[PDB]
Amino acid sequence: GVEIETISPGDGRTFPKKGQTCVVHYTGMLQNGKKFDSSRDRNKPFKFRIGKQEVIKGFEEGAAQMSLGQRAKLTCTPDVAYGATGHPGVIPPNATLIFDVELLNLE
Amino acid sequence: QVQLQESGGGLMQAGGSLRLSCTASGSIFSINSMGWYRQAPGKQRELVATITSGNSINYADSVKGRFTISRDNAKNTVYLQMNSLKPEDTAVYYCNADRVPNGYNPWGTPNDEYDYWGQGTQVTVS
Amino acid sequence: YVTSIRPNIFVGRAEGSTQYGKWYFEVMVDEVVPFLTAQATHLRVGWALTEGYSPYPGGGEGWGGNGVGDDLYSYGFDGLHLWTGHVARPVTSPGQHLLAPEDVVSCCLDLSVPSISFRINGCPVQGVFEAFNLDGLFFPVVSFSAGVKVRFLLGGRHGEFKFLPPPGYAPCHEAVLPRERLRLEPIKEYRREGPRGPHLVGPSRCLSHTDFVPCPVDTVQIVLPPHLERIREKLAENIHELWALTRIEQGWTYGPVRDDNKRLHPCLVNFHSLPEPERNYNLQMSGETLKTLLALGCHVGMADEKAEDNLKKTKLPKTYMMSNGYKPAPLDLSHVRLTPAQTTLVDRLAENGHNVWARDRVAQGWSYSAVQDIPARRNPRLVPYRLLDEATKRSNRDSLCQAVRTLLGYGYNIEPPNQSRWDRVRIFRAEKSYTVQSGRWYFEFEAVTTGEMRVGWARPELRPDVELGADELAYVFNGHRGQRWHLGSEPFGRPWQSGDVVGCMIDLTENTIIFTLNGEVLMSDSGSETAFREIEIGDGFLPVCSLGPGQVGHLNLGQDVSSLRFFAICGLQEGFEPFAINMQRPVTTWFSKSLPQFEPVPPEHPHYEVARMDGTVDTPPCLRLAHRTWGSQNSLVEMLFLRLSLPVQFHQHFRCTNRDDPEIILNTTTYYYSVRVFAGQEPSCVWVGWVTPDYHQHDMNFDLSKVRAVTVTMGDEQGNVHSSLKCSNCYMVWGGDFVSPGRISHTDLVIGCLVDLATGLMTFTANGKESNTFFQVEPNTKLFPAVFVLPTHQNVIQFELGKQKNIMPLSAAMFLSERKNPAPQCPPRLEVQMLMPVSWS
Repeated sequence: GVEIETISPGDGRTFPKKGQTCVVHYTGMLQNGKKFDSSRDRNKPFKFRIGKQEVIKGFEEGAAQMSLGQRAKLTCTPDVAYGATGHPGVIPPNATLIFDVELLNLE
Repeated sequence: QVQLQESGGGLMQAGGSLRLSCTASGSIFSINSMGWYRQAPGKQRELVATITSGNSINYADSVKGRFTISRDNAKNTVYLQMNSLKPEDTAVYYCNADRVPNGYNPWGTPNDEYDYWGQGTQVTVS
Repeated sequence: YVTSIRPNIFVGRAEGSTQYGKWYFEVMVDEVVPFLTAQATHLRVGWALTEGYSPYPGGGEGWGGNGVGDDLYSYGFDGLHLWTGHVARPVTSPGQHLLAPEDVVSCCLDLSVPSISFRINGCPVQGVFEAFNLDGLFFPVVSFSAGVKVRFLLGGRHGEFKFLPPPGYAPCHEAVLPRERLRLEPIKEYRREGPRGPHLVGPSRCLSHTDFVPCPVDTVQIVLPPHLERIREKLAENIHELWALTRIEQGWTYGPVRDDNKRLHPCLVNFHSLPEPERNYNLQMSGETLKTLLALGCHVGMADEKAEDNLKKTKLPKTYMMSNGYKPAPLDLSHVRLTPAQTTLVDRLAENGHNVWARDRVAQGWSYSAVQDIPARRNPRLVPYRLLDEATKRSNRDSLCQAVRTLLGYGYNIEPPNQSRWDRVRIFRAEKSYTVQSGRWYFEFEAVTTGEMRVGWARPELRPDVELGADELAYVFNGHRGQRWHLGSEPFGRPWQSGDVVGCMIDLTENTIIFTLNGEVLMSDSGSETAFREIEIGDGFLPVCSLGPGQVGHLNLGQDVSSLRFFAICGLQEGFEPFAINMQRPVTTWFSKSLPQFEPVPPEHPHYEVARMDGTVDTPPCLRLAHRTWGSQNSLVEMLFLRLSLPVQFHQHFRCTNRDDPEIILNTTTYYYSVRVFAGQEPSCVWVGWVTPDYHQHDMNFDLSKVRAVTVTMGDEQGNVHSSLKCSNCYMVWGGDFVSPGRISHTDLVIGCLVDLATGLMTFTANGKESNTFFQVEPNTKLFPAVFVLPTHQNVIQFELGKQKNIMPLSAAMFLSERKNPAPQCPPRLEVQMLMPVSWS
């Protein structure tokens, strides 16, 4: 599954349930400290919703369990990650994914 | 390096004799001066009567009462006896040995810094 | 970016050191931007070491500038993690958050024990650093990004702690030096800005832990000639006369009974008549003075042609009006004047006396403090004489001056008797692209500080290790001594003063170089004007400069002639154009960076030859190393730090894991490699093992006990530490142990190293004998096979890369695609590198 680690105490409220939209500024990483993703570079929060499984299950569970104003660290096993059929050109077919997420502007 | 083990001055009432035997174990060199200082709890530390080499005695304001110091540099043994007592005498006495000659140092602060402190002894008066 | 600021408070302990151990300071964060440029603003707080902590803006170790806690010399905390060795390790605290505005951090370092503690917003940091190197001095340091505001709370005068210091911990503000004032300064720097412009600066200077110790010469056992009664008595009497004169000039008097408040001299007699103790003291003082004179190269002489008579002893002004007085003076100063040799002898004798006094102090138990704390045995003056301020120096000199005057009057014919090398030289040159090969050009350099400055022209190829003027690649001029340097030194002109500008005029067209000072041409012995001439142009030359330690100077290439000084004085009418006149942007230069890094062995190395033979009989592919000039003229010996160009990487998870057995061959995860040490090479100077990527030790006195080590000990709320992670940067065993385990033996020394990438242990064997030395590492770590050796024979070592029974060769660990190949095969990329001290930046 996904394991969370708090960085800063957030609002501790407005939990993301199903049917709501969340914008986030994260910074993706590999297990060996090799960066592959960062929304801070594009300077545009990624916007997604819960219930249409557009995002991976570990990311969606972590987003639904963490709150806004908070910065968390999400470690996802390959079973909730892309797995053996990983991401061509980016992700090796066996890796654990570390994300530095931050929730804000939940609608 | 001189270790001045001082023992004496057990609790007693006014008019009770209190003896204080101090031993300045160390090198027998530079044994010419011997001073005494009482740090009253949370109060100024006043100089008790000091005796320099040659049976020479120097007194101060804190010698009031019956101070009979019998210290000798021969064996580095202090024998401060205090028959009388006053309620203001409750102080941590101290046994400082130094190389200063006759209470005067023509050389200056170097030799002056040459002091060897001692544990001392709480003297309490009821 | 990251900026590190220190609180200019350096505390370190040593054997006999005078500095107290426990120290506690505070820091309060007032304002911070949450996400600088959308990225969480960096801000770390911690301690750093003097030697080994040199952060640089851009292009640091790892992925970015090291700052605080990215090396084995600095230790930091960022509110959630402890930073050390470029490794962040999360630590638990009652308050787990990044440092926000209005947040108070407590930091305490006890020098006595290798422990560092932190406490965020009153919530103590459960984890602590332990068993680190306490050598050198430690100082508080805070690193940060743009958009922050923090304030120090060193305590006392500077800042105030928001929480009581832990028991025994003194405020950090008490360690401020008396000669300097407290300030905020960078750690190390190579440049500076000023009114004239960019002033290059050399390496900063610091003290050492062994500098503060007193090391005097004992003179009590010295025997003296029969002067003790003959003339030492005279010396004593004259000293008594001067002392009595000073006390009469002061308020001291001579009463029959000794009293300190009444200012009464105990003797109260014109003649001292002092009893045995006093007399012996005042005699033995001059006796020890004569003992020091005879212990040095000075020889006393009592013959003075009956000068005691000629000495006017009628120097009495009647001012004395007590029992003790009539202290005459001999007019000794007038009779004989102190020579400079005598004055330096006075200085040396005062230094020796204060040195013995300081040693006695520290032996008794005294420890230096900003102020004098008699009960706590602390004295600002207990430092060595050389380390004293001028006030105590002048206080402890007058009496010895008077004594030496007496000596002159009495006619005693006494007569008085590597790693830092590049860390004390900073070189700056222009970029090779700017090299020109035609036309007369000009530049200027202002010597803000006179000394250790060499300015001139150098070809684009500049060896960063060699100084300027040693190799023929530079017509530099060391004006500090007034000598031009091309292959050696050659006197030319005069030295400059402070604030003097040197104009360097190159003549590519005329192949000549002119060095001028403040617009005035420098002249030769024969009268040759140009400093240099008949210069083959070749690749060209550049405005090169070399500054010593901390030396400051302004290099003006001449982008603007209005700011260019003395160009109209010299160069304008001589047909010289300023360097880089038409360029819109400033010229980019290259300085000498002093970061040690491993570089491949040059095939033309003067003393180290590297062979490589593979597929040999009963021996796997091996690379050999042998000295070249051994047993011959022009031979030298020096420490050699070697490494391999490719590492072996451990797995991500440590989940355990004759004719060779196939299933163990296919299921093993351990690898082997051997070192053959040749006969004639002393085994006590060889080392075999591994080094981590972050290894920057170029110690010419390398020892196995000189290795870095630090333990990360993470605890719980109650203080029951649950972690003991030991971190180091080298894992090489010493050969002396194996040679003691067992003259020159014809059998070579075979040391086989075994490494388990899945369990995480590294083991050593030698000559078939197991080695009690073992190591345990962390996952996702890469280790380079390294060897440390002092060459002492023509052929030193041979690095074989093979396999054993049921053990694969290192090539399967080396290559992902060749993980299942049991045949040993040294990779073509693989090569042996040796450590170099200086690079270009």
